[PDB]
Amino acid sequence: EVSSILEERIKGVSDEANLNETGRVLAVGDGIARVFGLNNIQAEELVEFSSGVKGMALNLEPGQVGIVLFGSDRLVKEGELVKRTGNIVDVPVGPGLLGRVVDALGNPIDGKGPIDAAGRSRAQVKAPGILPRRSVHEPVQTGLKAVDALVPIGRGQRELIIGDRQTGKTAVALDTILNQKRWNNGSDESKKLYCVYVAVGQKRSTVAQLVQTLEQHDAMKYSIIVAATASEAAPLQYLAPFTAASIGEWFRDNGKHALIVYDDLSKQAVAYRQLSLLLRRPPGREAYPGDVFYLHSRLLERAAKLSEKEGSGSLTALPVIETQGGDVSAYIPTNVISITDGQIFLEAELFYKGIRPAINVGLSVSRVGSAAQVKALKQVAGSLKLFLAQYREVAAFAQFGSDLDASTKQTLVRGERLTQLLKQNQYSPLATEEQVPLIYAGVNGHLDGIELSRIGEFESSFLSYLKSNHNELLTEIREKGELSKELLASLKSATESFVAT
Amino acid sequence: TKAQPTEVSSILEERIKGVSDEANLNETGRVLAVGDGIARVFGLNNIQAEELVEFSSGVKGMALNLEPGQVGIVLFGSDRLVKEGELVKRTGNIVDVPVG
Amino acid sequence: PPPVRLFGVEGTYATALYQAAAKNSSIDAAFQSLQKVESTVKKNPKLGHLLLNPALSLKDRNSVIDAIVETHKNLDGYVVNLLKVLSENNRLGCFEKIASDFGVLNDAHNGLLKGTVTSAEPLDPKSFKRIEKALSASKLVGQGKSLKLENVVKPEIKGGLIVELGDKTVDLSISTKIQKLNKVLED
Amino acid sequence: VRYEASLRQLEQRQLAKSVISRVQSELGNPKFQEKVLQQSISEIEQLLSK
Amino acid sequence: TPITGKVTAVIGAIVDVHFEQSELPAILNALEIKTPQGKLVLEVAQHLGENTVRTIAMDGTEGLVRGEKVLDTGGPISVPVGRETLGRIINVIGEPIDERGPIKSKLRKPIHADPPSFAEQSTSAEILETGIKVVDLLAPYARGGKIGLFGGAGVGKTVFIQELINNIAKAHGGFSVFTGVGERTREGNDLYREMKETGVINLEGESKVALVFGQMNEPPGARARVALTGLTIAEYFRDEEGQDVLLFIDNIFRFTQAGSEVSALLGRIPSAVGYQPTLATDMGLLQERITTTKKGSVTSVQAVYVPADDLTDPAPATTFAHLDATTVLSRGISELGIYPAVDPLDSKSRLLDAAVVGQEHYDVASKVQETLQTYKSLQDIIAILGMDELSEQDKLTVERARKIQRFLSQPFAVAEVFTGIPGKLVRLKDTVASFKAVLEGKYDNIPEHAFYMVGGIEDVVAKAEKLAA
Amino acid sequence: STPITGKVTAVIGAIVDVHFEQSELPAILNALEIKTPQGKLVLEVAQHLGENTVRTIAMDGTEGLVRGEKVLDTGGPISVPVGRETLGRIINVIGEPIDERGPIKSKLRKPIHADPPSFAEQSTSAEILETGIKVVDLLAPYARGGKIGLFGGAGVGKTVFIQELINNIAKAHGGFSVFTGVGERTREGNDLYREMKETGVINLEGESKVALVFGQMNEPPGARARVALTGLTIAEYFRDEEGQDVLLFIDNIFRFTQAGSEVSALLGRIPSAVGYQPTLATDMGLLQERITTTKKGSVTSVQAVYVPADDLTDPAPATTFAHLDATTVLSRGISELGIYPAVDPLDSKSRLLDAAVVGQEHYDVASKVQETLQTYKSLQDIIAILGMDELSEQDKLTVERARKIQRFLSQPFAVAEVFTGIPGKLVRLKDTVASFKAVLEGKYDNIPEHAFYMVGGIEDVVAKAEKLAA
Repeated sequence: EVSSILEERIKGVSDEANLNETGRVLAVGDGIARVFGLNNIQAEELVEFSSGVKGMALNLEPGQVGIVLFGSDRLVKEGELVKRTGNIVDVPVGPGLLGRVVDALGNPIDGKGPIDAAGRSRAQVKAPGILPRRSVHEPVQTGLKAVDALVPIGRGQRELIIGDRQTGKTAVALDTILNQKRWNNGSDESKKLYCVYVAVGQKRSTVAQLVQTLEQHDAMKYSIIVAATASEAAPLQYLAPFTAASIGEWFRDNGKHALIVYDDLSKQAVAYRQLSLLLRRPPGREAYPGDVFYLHSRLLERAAKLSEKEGSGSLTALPVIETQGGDVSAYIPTNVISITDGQIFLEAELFYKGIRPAINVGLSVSRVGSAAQVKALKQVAGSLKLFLAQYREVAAFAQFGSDLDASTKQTLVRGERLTQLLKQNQYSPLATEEQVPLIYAGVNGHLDGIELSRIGEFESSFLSYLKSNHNELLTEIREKGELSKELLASLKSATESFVAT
Repeated sequence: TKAQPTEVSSILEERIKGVSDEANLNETGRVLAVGDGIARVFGLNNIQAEELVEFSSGVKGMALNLEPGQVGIVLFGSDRLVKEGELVKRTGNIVDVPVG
Repeated sequence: PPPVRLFGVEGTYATALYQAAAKNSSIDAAFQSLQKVESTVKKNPKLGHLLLNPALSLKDRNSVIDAIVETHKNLDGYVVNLLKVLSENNRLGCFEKIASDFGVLNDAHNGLLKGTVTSAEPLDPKSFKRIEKALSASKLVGQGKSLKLENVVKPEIKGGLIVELGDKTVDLSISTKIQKLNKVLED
Repeated sequence: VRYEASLRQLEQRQLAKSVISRVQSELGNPKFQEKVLQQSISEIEQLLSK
Repeated sequence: TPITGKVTAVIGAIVDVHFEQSELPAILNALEIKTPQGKLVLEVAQHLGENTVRTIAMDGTEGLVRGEKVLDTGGPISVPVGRETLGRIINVIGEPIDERGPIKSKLRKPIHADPPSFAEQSTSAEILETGIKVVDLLAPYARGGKIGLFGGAGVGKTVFIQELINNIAKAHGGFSVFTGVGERTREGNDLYREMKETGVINLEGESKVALVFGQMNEPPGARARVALTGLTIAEYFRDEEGQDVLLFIDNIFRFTQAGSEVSALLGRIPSAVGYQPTLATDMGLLQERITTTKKGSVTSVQAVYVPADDLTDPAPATTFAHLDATTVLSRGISELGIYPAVDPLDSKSRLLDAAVVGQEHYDVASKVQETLQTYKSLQDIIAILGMDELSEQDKLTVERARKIQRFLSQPFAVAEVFTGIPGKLVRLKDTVASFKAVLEGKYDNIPEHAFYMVGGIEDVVAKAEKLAA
Repeated sequence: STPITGKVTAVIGAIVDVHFEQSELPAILNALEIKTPQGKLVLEVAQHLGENTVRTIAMDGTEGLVRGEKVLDTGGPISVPVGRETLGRIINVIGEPIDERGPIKSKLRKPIHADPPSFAEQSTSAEILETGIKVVDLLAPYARGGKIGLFGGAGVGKTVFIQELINNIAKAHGGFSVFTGVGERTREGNDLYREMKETGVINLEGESKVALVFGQMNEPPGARARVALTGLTIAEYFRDEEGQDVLLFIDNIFRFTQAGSEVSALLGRIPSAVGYQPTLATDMGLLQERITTTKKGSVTSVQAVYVPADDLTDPAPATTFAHLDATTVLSRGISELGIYPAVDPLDSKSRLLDAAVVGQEHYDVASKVQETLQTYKSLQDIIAILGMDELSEQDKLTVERARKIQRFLSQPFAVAEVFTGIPGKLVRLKDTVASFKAVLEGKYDNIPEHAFYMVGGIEDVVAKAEKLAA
């Protein structure tokens, strides 16, 4: 049946090899083989061991070239011949990766048939130069109002999501992907971000739940899922971000805008550690090899807003680093912090406090600032930063519980309401056009009066009210994207009208 | 195997060729390898510990490690000037400075 | 300069021996005499096996060396200096190792290509000859180095043949083809 | 549909064990000799073409 | 395959063999050295070349004489599986150490088995309620899930698992696997006796449970492959029988730990804290061989001995990554005398969601979390200055939280001996109600001691009356 | 001479070992070029290991290298091009213009390595640079030809602070400047390129009173290390040969430390404390010692430093901390207070701050500021628990002045007419001394705190008070 055609194809692979390089396995163990021979051998080359195991080669020694297996060594055995592929590692890159889960070598692991690939590319590709880069000017809205307001995301920016282990850690990122449904569904290609979610070190069940969640929100019709589950080889895990990067570059190259989530790089470091220490490389600082910074930096620098001569291309990156015990002085967290252009610190205490999404606003920065913040949203959230900063100071004093003066309690009362305003339901991002009103209300102090308990009720109702009456106004906020005097007045009136409900 | 100046093929080659050390490696030494400002010299069997030894790069050094078959001079000068095989005359005076 | 460095540990010793005997001019003589003393070391079974393993002194080692040069008064003087080196480095456990390596350097100097045609069973002499012809015909033979064809029996390599020489092999074994067929027919 | 797809996989693994049976048959025969001659002469043609 | 060898080295329990023939077993093949101690089973782990493999030895290596004859058993060790396993305690080798003689073997399967594919995955969504209030309230379990426990081992950790066995596994019925890596032999004997008593093992009849036990006296190397053996037994149920199973693992720290011991001897450059570099891979492989495929759903319970109770330690840390739910149990909460000692601000499940257990449950949980977090927040202030110097509003919160803390203790029937209080299991529906009331301060008017070491809300009301007398 | 052919023996990492031909010795700190399908890979000879086998560090990617392959020897250190033609182009580490303004028309080339000037050559005059930034001017004035040091957090407007300095001081300065970026992001790079084209300090068709050496983090760690050395040699040419004054800038020098630490590990040296290179002190020393005001010229370096996790006790900032003349700390707290500059006022120390040097009046005014602020901080804890009501009447007035002074430090930056959109301010040194004097005297104790926030001079404090009053 299908079997007869498959057998025909199999019969159809013949033709002798001339094996211009051979070498005999000898020291093999720990999944890290070392072969003697291979006089010709490119660095980073892919070598097919004769046992159907393929392994890239990362150490060239004047004795034994150290070829890291991509398979298990239970299929390898001593004295095998290895035949050099003659191609440095490469992946199929194409449009067909949209709606596909693929493993590192680009085999569909969701088995939705062979990847429709428009090219192949190479794992290492040098980062966009100074000359082919133009300054960021394109917002990216995550639909998390706190994120948009405090640490605005643009295109070509790298912003590090950092914080304690799996505090819905994946979910913080997933929300961004979900809000990109609004533009993505839309036919504006200048607002189309094709989204690539890279999952390294996670178990197959976790990944499967995620892809299912993405299918539930029917967002998988724009997602590419690059996965390297924890079963899969440490070399494949090490190679996994770099082959994700190339997949992204095909979009970037096409000029199409895209966003790549690299969750979690922390497991890449563990992988590189394993790899290096069984390549017998001298142990690095904190046992992570000392060239991890170079590894991570080269990966991260390949997301950029390419110049207008380069068709305004832009791969955007969001790295995700798990901090083990929240240790921000650990070598791997320190290295990443430097590389990136933002910090999106997530704090466990605030999570428990019920501020979900949980963001310690003091440990969160966007060094690429409000050049990528929506112009309207910049106006409304203008003093939101000041208010929150005042709230933090005030809150510290308030702990001592000394009889606070009215000025301190103006701040305190305002601040409490703001915190409740920020909160949002996980797996349910909100439209930015309808986040601008909520911030206007808060900043123009209308909510400061409104009792803390019923802020949540008020928020829901306010949206309903604006949907009812000021839906002309909402349309304008979307359409004109800057609040003019007329819009500011309309909005002011609307909010005032809704003060008493 | 074990680090010996017989690892050094040129030293070894003289030994196979039946050429002897002959007070040029008892006096006087010749650098085997220089890395990290730590020339490791084969020779200098008459060297006193911590003694000042002068290279032919004009560099002066002292010899903190006296090891069997290698004398680990530490350069008082820049690494750049020193190079392998260099004659290293033995100044023969342990570190001394004018006092008065 | 040797005819391509090979072997680090022990092979710096071999290299030295080679280049030193290149300056002696007579490398073949050295090798032949070394071969002869090495052979009589192997054909000395009491302590020529049981004192190939260091456990005795430098001075005692020297006296073993002295017994060795009584065993043959033909050993050149460079390989007698090699005896000195090995005694001084007190490494006798790499004497035959060095001998083998010197053989590799020597026959590289002589220029003889090496090869093996591992198969599942010993091949026909017509096959041997045809392969010898083929290999000489092929550009692999530089006309300056003349193959060794060593049949190896390896039933584990189920059927077919694999020709090996240089860093170039052609593996048309049956085992590999079955392996690939099966593997792709598990896909 | 679910059992139908399963049945195709089941057919393929069943037919796989028949490949193993066939492998034992080939390596038993003096096809074991005759195809070695074929491989031998093929290497003669190939390596001579180098 | 009969491949003679000699024992070149015996460096710890990591013997090295030197085969004299040029046929060389592959990595993860198994060898038997026959001795007057019977066979010793070793497993090839490196090929070091020159026809010298280096093999992990899964049995004790005392008395070995160098050069001793080895024979290669070939391939991974094949345990015997079936339903005939049920009603056996089996050693790492597969020996019937419960001495019910030879196990009737059907299929004997290799210890190493590749983890099922991404395609084979099937995601759970089941609610599995344990009737343990703290579990139910804070982090509901699910059938097929991977459940996790952290803290001091058998300091109450073992007891917790025993409570889980007592509740879940009779209700579940069907096949269940207990695999105990490096457990205290006496505790294992207690379990064996107890299981036989509760008929789950009925040796006269049939047993719907099977047991694998690896004592902590067993050599480190033996302990490393106790786990892999158990997983094979589970796979036979998961796959071949295709009936939902259960699995218990205690401790999976012992799995990691065992690896770290052998790692050093094997010759690996030690990674941080001293853990094996292959820590990530080994844990990964193991934890993906425990999963719910479309073939079957295996609820697993994993017990992590956290060393020095430092979660920041890399071995516990990487364990936290592979679990689906965790309920970290803290020594501090143990000192507070709350048994179960689950830390309530350090528990998570992906099953705690306002969809999965509905908005009402989620709302109830939200308030508990907020209240307790406040209470934790004010711990500094409480110590430095009295509670009377806290705000009045806060004092209500503090009083409520103190009550919640006391309320959370649920006497356990397995711990009935230790507590001296008859255990009580409270319904999931009941739990939500009970906490809801307390959160609304309905029954907040009666002492903290009333809430202390007693079950459900109704029981508290009654216990107030008991105290009132 | 006759190009020493080398065959690679080991591609390990950045470390690539070459086996140069016997009987023809290469030399320490030479430069090897390996012809590659993309450019010439440059390997810097860093050890000799014997048998004419050197161990060299790569300055370009090592991917695809084939073990053994001809390696030409170009000898001596990597020789960059220097000239007045070097002004007006971005030049990568291996000395090639990466802005593609065509090949620089070299006059001279010079080696990357050079010897620090001798004690005799070094003679340094104390002169006072004017920053214009009020906090800097009063509380830690900068000094001409100095070795100014911007110790601070990660990109906490670190780039911005430097940018303000370039905007004010560089444009003002008659000397040349060299902007050298060690391991910095290409977003930051592209912004700098665009911005310095915009500020016209680079006029592509016009003249350029600055040169650029952009070394970015997407370069191998080895290449990252020798970005500093390259930039310095351009400065040496300016200082010496062109005989002009300079105003060097390097960014961020923790990247220089970090880079060296990594290739130290690769060089096989046993890691030193907190994993830093055991040669850290001397390497830092070579960079700093090379930068000096000789008789020949004067170079005013401003070097950014990133203090990992704001722990200055970490050895890498601490080693640098000694070596730089005029320290400035930019602290997280002050940034968080919403005070931009983020300069920590009680943690800013400058060599020239001595009473005679800055003049007695300047000294006295600044001394009063220091005491007032330090008092405010000591009392801050007391205010925290006890409240402000339990403090002395004198103390309460001091606290009120301190809050006013705290926001009097605030000045909006010219380069934050993008960041905050508030017009920048350059306040004359004398004017700042006078204006601060008034405040201290309390001749503006009738002014509210927010009327000191982001003002300029005295005129501005009054004007913003009048504005706020309405």
